[PDB]
Amino acid sequence: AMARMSPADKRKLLDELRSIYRTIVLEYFNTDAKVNERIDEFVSKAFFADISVSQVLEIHVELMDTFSKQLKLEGRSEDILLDYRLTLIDVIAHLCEMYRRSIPREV
Amino acid sequence: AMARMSPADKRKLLDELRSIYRTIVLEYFNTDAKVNERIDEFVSKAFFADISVSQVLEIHVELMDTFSKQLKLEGRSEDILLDYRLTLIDVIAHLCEMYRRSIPREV
Repeated sequence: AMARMSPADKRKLLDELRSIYRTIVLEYFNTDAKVNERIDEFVSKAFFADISVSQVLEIHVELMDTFSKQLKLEGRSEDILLDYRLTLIDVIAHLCEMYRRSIPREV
Repeated sequence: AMARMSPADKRKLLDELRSIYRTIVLEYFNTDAKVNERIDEFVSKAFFADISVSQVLEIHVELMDTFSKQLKLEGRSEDILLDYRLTLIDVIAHLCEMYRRSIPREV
């Protein structure tokens, strides 16, 4: 009746990436956490949801923004959050690595 | 006689990327500079030289390192160099965007 599809679905798709991504930064420096499986869902959803690199960039900005408010409460040193840039670059670099592997030389 | 091929060639290939990349950060915030043509050579060489994202990351580190010594002499505020992270993420994000376009749905 009120069929509300719209790009919102993709948004929800991003929301998950947000939580999933969050798990990466959370388990990125983990010891035995299966981030790969985590990164896979991210790399897969991004590739699955025909997502653009810019999208992840924003989720990063938003995430980095979120963690910013966190560190403040953690009375730590955004230094950790200041190093997350590597993760962001690593995340996109990861899914991108998958793009390359999906190239069957069209020649 | 002394045929010295070795991966050095790829290194030279990187050296160029270094200068080309350098032009990006130089013309990135340009006004009418044809960075696209510049970014194209980079995105093309990287894709051409079957280069990995990590490689560009290092060239970035090295470059960001180089510019670091520069700013010091420029008596400015590494702030500019501190914003180059966007370029690095943009550079790889650019070539990666090309990877995606090179995907003829294998399905």
